[PDB]
Amino acid sequence: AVPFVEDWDLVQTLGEGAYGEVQLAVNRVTEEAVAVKIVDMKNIKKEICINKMLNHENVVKFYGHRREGNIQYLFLEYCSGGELFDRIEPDIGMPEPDAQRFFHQLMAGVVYLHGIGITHRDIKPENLLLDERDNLKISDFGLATVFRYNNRERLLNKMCGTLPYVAPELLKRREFHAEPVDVWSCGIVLTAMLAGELPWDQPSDSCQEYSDWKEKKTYLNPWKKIDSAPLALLHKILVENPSARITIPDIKKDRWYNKPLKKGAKRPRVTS
Ligand SMILES: NCCNC(=O)c1cncc(-c2cnc(Nc3cc(N4CCOCC4)ccn3)s2)c1
Repeated sequence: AVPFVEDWDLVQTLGEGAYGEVQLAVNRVTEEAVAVKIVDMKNIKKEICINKMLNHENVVKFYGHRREGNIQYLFLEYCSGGELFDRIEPDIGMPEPDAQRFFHQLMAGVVYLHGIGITHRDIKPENLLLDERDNLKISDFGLATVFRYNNRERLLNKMCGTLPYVAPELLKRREFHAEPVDVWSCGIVLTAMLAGELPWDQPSDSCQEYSDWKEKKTYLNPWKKIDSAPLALLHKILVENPSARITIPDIKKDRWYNKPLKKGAKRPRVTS
């Protein structure tokens, strides 16, 4: 009923790539911010379909979409804190309490997705967004797929993801379970947060850094920068055999996962 409420000004480029572009949109009337993903169809149907299923505090909300010929406009939750990628200091990482809080939020989002039978397939710091309160939100379902339907699991076979984050089974096996692949990429994200370095270009025996890890050479980088408690968790996540790999219910029982480290948000206080 209120005129101009449907008008959005595209004010800043959030991202640009092969997929198209992401723009920060500001409502003409309310000044509400949304991210608008603009896809040049000249995959998107699957992304919209998957987005319509999502409703979780650690998953970028989907508001709807509009088609204007060969161009689709996806109205998505705007995350003002940007990418988790930019919170990782190169060769350092970030404070262990911050990494633990982000890891708890990432596990919350992943448990949710797996619970509704969705696998993200490209978990990495570039796709993990932060809102105004530094809450982590999983974004970009362009590579996502349904791995469970009608309570029946579908084994995956497509090569999807980003090499440094990809699980070794995706490189060595024709078929693989979806869930351990997302668990592995979360372990690589945790490594990046705690060491500000990726451990290997890819999880192959031909890759020295990977062979060194399997040989337990933790006196080497990035492992030497990581405390024994999170390192013990990484030893359980970064397991080559996906059947032996720790599951999320067990990650929630891990000693480091449950270790008190982080104080709550900076609340206003006065003395006397
Ligand atoms: N993953 C690549 C394609 N993107 C998506 O699919 C995709 C899918 N769903 C949602 C989104 C976004 C939502 N909020 C965002 N905020 C944001 C803030 C930035 N900041 C840096 C510049 O100043 C402003 C804050 C920088 C970059 N992004 S991106 C993107």
